[PDB]
Amino acid sequence: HPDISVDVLVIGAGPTGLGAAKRLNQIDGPSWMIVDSNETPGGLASTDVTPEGFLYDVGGHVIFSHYKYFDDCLDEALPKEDDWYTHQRISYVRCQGQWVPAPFQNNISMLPKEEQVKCIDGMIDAALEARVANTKPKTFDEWIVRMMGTGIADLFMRPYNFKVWAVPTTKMQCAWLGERVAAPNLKAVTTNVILGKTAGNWGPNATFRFPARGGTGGIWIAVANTLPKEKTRFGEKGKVTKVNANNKTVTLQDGTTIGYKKLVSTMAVDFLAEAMNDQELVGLTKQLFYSSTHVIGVGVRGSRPERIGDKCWLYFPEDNCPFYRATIFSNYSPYNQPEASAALPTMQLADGSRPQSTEAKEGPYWSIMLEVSESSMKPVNQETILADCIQGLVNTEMLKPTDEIVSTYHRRFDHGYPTPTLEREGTLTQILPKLQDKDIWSRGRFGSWRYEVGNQDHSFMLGVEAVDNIVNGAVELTLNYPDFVNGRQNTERRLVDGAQVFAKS
Amino acid sequence: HPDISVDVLVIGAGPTGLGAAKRLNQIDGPSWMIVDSNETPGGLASTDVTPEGFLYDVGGHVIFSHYKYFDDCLDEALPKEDDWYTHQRISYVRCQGQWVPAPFQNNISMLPKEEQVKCIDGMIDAALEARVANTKPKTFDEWIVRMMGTGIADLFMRPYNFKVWAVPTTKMQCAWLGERVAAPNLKAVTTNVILGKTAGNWGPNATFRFPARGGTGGIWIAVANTLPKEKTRFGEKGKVTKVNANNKTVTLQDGTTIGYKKLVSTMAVDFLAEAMNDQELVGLTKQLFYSSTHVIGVGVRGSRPERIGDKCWLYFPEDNCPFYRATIFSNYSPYNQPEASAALPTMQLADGSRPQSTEAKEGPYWSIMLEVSESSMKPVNQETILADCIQGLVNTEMLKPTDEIVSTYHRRFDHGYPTPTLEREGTLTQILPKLQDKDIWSRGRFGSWRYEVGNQDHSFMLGVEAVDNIVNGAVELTLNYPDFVNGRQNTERRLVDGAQVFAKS
Amino acid sequence: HPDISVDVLVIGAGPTGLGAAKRLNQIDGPSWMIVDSNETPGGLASTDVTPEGFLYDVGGHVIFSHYKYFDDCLDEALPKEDDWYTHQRISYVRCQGQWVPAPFQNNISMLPKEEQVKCIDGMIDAALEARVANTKPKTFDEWIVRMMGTGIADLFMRPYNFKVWAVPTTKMQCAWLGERVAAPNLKAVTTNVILGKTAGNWGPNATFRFPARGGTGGIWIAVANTLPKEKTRFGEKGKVTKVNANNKTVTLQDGTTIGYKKLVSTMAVDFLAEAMNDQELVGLTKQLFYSSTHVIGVGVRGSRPERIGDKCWLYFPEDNCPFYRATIFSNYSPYNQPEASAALPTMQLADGSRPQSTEAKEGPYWSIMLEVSESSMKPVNQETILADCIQGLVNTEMLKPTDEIVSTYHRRFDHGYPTPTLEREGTLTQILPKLQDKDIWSRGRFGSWRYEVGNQDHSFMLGVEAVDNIVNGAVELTLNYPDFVNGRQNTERRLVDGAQVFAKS
Amino acid sequence: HPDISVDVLVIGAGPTGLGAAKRLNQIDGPSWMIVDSNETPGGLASTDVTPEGFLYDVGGHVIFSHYKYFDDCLDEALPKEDDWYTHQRISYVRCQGQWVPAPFQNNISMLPKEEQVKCIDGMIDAALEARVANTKPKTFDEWIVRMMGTGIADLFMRPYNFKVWAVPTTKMQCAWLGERVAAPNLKAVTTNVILGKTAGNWGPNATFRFPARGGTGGIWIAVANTLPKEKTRFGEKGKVTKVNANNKTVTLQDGTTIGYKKLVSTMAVDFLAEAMNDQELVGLTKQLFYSSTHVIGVGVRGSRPERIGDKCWLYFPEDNCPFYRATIFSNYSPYNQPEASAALPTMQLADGSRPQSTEAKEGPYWSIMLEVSESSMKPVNQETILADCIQGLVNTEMLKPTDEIVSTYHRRFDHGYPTPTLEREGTLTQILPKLQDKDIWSRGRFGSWRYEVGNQDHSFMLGVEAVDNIVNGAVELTLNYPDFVNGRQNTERRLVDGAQVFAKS
Repeated sequence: HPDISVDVLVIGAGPTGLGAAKRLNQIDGPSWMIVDSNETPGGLASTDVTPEGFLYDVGGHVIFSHYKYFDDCLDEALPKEDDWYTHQRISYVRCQGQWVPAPFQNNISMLPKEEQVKCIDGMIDAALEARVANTKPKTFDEWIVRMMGTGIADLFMRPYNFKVWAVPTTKMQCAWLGERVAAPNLKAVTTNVILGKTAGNWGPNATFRFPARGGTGGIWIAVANTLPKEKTRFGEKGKVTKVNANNKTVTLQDGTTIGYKKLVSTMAVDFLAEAMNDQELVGLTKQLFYSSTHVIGVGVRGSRPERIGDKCWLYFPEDNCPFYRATIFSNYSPYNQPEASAALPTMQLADGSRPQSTEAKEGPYWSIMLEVSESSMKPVNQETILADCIQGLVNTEMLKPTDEIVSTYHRRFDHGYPTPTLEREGTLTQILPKLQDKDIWSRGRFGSWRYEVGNQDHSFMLGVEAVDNIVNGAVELTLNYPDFVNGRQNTERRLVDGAQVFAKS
Repeated sequence: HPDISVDVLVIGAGPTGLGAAKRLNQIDGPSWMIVDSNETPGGLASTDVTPEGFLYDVGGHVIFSHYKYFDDCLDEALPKEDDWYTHQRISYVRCQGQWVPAPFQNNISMLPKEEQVKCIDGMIDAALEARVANTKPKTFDEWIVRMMGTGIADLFMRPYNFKVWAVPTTKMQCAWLGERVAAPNLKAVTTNVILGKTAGNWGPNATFRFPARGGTGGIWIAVANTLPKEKTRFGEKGKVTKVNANNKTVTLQDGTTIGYKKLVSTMAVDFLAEAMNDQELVGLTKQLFYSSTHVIGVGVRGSRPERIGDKCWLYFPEDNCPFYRATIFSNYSPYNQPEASAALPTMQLADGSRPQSTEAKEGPYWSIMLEVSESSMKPVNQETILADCIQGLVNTEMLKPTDEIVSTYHRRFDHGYPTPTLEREGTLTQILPKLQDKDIWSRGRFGSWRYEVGNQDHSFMLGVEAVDNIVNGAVELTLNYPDFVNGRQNTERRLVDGAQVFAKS
Repeated sequence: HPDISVDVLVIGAGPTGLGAAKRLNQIDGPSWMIVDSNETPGGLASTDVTPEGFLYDVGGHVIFSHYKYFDDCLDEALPKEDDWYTHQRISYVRCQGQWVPAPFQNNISMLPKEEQVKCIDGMIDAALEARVANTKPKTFDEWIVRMMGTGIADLFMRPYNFKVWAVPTTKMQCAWLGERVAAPNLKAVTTNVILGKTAGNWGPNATFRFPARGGTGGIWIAVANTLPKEKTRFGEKGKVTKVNANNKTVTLQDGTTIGYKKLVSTMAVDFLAEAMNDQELVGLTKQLFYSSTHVIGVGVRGSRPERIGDKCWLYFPEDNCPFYRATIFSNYSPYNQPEASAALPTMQLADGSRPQSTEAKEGPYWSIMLEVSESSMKPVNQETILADCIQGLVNTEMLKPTDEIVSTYHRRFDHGYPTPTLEREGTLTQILPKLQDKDIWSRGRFGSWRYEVGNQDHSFMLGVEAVDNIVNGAVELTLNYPDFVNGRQNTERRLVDGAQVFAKS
Repeated sequence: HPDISVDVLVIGAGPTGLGAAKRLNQIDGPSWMIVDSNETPGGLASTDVTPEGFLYDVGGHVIFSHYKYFDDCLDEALPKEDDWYTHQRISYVRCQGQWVPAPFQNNISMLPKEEQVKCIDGMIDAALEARVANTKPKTFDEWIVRMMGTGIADLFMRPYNFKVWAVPTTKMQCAWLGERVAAPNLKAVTTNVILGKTAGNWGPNATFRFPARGGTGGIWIAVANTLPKEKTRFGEKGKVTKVNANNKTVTLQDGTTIGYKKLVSTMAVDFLAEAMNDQELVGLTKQLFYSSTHVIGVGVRGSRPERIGDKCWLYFPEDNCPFYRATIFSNYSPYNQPEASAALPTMQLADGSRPQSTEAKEGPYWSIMLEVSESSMKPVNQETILADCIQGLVNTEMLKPTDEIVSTYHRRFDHGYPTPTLEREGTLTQILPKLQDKDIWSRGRFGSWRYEVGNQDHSFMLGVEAVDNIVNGAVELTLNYPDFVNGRQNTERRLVDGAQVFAKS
């Protein structure tokens, strides 16, 4: 008999786990418990801070919510107006010395006229081809060229996506992009070229909110805090080392054993196969493919430069910098960096030179957060990547050579992106149902490995819906039909459902 | 204060309401009650019997289930193996002296060769058009022609559907037919013609089950019996006469008032609007179109004739009979008609003449169930429709002139089919959200008026899902996404969910 | 017995008749003779002159030759280098205040951007339709819209062609435009728009040559002069009044009768039918359609204005002027108008004012030649057309209100354009075979009525090939296969053939 | 000074050369002369006879005339109605034990039904592809598959054309086949399959006429006989051994020298180059490809078998016989073989064995003419080809094993077919202009090497038109525009033209 017995055990306290925990707590029927090897919940949606006081998320994290349930839990966790800052979704592509507003193809009027000719000719070919197309594209690359034409594909989406996924576009599937037909909007693109028009895809109704304090990690600390503490085990005491699927028993690192009836596992599924000592499953999970994420943070002295402005996140297809995305993290919250009165010496200049004195000077400060991908097809020299990033900041005119850097941050995250390879679905259909038949719900960004439902809201809801399937026989819609949940407003499920209203009478 | 108060009131004890009640009963959370004006549950899924002992459903009723929950409840209600009979899904189209196996287009090799040429030529046009098509069809009629070509369309789907819907095919929408591309399988059709194939689309795979006793109606009597009797109110005592939406009160025939927090109404939504005395809603519901259904039943003396055989249901596009569909109802169960030793006189011969004797003679007996549609665009003379049907049976060679008729049956059902008109959705998206804002879930064949989710299993699950929305925040998939639920096996929701397992432990 | 007898008689000494005569003269086999009612040869390729010394062709006459034979005869007739002036084929379309270089669609960057957007959208539509086209266009109008798209059609080719043909574009055939597929060059059009580029379809190798003296009329006087004078009969003495097909006898106005074995008739085929007193042919030829041509000339004082420059001919789609084409005839040769020392009084200003002084002043002078069409669907007020043309010159900014007009010219030509109506070929293929059966070769712009082989070189060769068919059994390729002769340089037939070389030896 | 001087010299007295002779003789202008190394005119359109009295053409020779001029000369040469026999153009394809009427694809209803399905499926693919096609086929093979689909292509046109051309379909061009669109008549082909119908492409108005005596060779002997004898030189005395193009001198084998002004050469152009000792032209003409033709004749005892009947010529796609075509030559004329009264011994039985009796016996007799091709890509065993042919006749059921063979014939013609390779035109446009520059008109089947104008009538007119170009400046239409002359009735040029009529007056 194990030390502890619950109906439903949840492994992991990132968004997916916390989602399961929240729904279990709401339903208040089956017994449950949640464990995590980290003392601080949040997983990949956590936040670090440098010794100089600059915060960094695990890369650019912008919330877009497809679900009212997710909203409910965030509102409950951070109920005050001044718990949040609201920003428009402002983004650009760096290309040929220019900041080109998203969406890229609608804004190529910024490029030289000869580039415009190349871009439109390419898209004309794609339009005429789309007119007689009667097959869906098989790879990501085919999708891109059918959607954009050669010229435009080559300027942005092809080289950008290699820098992101650390595999060639030709190696990825394309179903994960949705059911929209791969064909260009020739008229829209040429109309903006003729008119000499730029138009970004944001405005007063395209916004996001970001926590006032603690970065993205502040959300999940606050959400976890609404759970009954005696049902959590966070830290070394909550680290899973063994999963005996046949016994329905989990062993923690300190020797604690937990018997369960149903298992919701949100750790990476390759890690779960190892913890299960299941050589068949280990074999299968090793066929999955993922990339690692290097997060680089740069803290900079000065009031925000005009060239930077209200920019939120930025894309970099070109090979004059190693990162694929930059985030002006200091724009998200004034508390992502020190106040202007805080004194800090200059660590280095952007040109790499190490400055005159050790004099601590005042602010204000601003902050850049960068992401570089790594995989077996794309190695990264960890010793030089910080310096290479900083030079990239100078090449892209984000920093002047003389800009003063007062803090740096670098951290490698092993599992960063679950890759939509051609082989992904074939491998998953061999893994997830096998786990299912042992009463294991493996779910999450790496729990079920599907990037298209891999955001904080998706993840949270994969946990919520797993519980709902376990308890109420609900359909796991986010897991099995990403196009369905991404194409609608999911308003039906709330943090207070009729069941709780009726019961409280 | 009302005579009775419940959390959830269900109006109607046809399949939809019984679905709602079964789910309420399983959850055993909020209090509830179900009412019906009829002492016998079942609605349009009920069964009548003639004084001579011939059973008739409300037209041809064949169950194809898309849901495990539905199967669960049927198994619970009729658990013995000999509660059911299994049959292959055998259907034909009557065309030009021929019984043509479904699907019609795959079996036109039974038609004269000159007409096969016309058909194939037409379908060749349709295939060539579909290759360059860049729009969806807008009407039922365009869908038919794109799928079949002109010639095949003119032989079956066009004239048949007018005889069913009692509106032209040009006046209906086609979204209700699902998302498959409107395009011909030219190779399948020509292959069968060239090979002279007459192959029906049924086998050991394609089966249905039918109750051993009581007709389709026996299913719903059995399901209803699993409900706690004291929470039911069936008969004149259960007739709703008034719905006060603003006070959330219902008033019955005898004067009983019932307060509710949430209402699930499965009566026809135009009757609901009148019962609400809501003038705006009355106006909107009068804009919905529907056809009435006449059910004619004929009991015949004799062992099953060879020409009839294992036939189950039959379509009639042609002009020599008033019915659109016939069912060999005596094939569905040997208890649908009297035993061989039962003695009955002959009422008439099929050509209308008087029998040589009025004495009672023994059987065996077989039985025919027919359907005739009625609408404002298509009157039906009640006084002659029985005789016209019987003449139809001679014209179609289902009966010889000499066949002895020992029982007849006719009944008119006012609300028969909810019509998928072009206007339907425009009207419905104004009705249902208004009822929704008053905590009224109007659901069912005429509760929500959508034929594509209008079968017994669909209806039952509309009730089930309305309750799941009310109590557990579930998405109403069957109501809002017909294509979704019809295109998959719906296995997650069971009559025993985790919720009940965990509680009983 | 008649007054004269020849093997081959040619009626008419325009380009077609002179072609017949040159070939007969070269062959020097059968006896022949040519007649015309005008003392001066040349027909519609003749030239008039005002009392003030301004020459005018019958509207814009620019030579492009498809034949080395035609070249030989022109070179023979005007053998000196200073008999000719060479120019680039410079043309523009007047549209919304602008002179738009031909071809129009390649130069719409000069229009407002909003209008460019509509043009390009229309041509995108046309390109996509062209990609799946499987039928030929049936009308001139369909051909135009399939080539340009709606927007560009409406700006130029639709309204311009009504002003030319004096019939709607929907009433004309399009086979006459040749075998090229009706499809747009979308890339060419969008490329020039994107580059803000203008580009005419002329250059150092896209030229024409014009006669130094006497205008186009000089060519045919010179050609005629190479014939044996006693085989010609020009003037009132050469006017044909009657043609007796059955006796093969022509009667002239002074009563002279001519016997022939074969007849080459280049008069308008509807005049020929009347001359034949053939009521059937009269009926048939009356079914043909043609428009009349008003030629208006304006002599202007002053050196060539900068705004005019090297412009040769000009198209006018718009409703602010009555002419469809303008020619800067003073650019074709310095001898088309008086020398600068010549003194002329000013007749009126361009705005209609009297001049300040009626004294004769010197030049230099320049000169504009205009064309206005007339038909039963488009009447022309003969009394006001000159003043209307001059007002039109101000509206289009060719003349300033102050410009001094010193000479005017107006002549109406009954048969100007033979119209490629839908009915043309149906009619012609009854007329020409009946004439052929009578040994009558009816050939020429109105002799055989096909505009696509209606230029000077075509006409000339129609007469040559008619002779060659009569004598040597040659195919009449220009007559029957316009696309053939227009699509190649016809080099085989020369003014000196092998027959004449071997003969002299 | 040479031994003889003429204006025009004609080398060769096959149909091309004789065409040039006949036209020069008609024109009666320049002096001329025609030479041939054979005493008997006709070239590849001549006829051999066996010692047993069986005639054989050089393979199947059936005349279809595109030209009135050709008809005139044939009529002149053989003016009596008993000089000719008329037959319907009856042909079949031998396929899977059956004689299938031409055209093959309209008659596949004769094949097994499963095979018909495969044929129709293939042609459906081809129809759907043709509907969106916007490129022209580049190879013979590509053309075939687009016209017929894969199934039908593999049954006949692909294997047949390899047996004919002795090169793969993938290595030949397809322009030579005309301008018709490469697309299937799906409706026609499926209609005949559905109706179970066969239909040949012959009847009362689809006939050919054949000479009563002397085989096809009798035409050209007779046509030659109408020429002035003194202007001809046929035999060893007329064999050309040297051409000196710079001297315009030809030397014959007996050392006679002829000077010319213009040369019409109808010998194979690769032989012409050698005779010119022009190393450059030799190099180029060696780039042309051609196949050799083996003619085999078999004379058979007995009246014409029922299985043979009215069959004229036959196609053999399959591997069980080496020949690609067979002609029932005894059907073309009763005088193509001995009369019944003629006594001949049996040489062998069709199974290859010795006859029972060696005694001469009577007829009647019939006769089969076979064609086998050969090239560097398809070698033929010359030593066994007769026996292999006769076994092929047994394999195809044209001959019974017991049939008695009374005469055999075999002859190899080195230059049999000028092959339409992909390279043909690139080479010819290097050859023909270079010869033209030297006043050499190289014309005819191997004179100018274009199979699409390589029949007797084409050849004859290539000679006629070359002369017409030389003397009257005519366009060489047959040479340069095969589609033009083949797509019309060429009626303008007659054996008596206007020139001769007017001269006789």
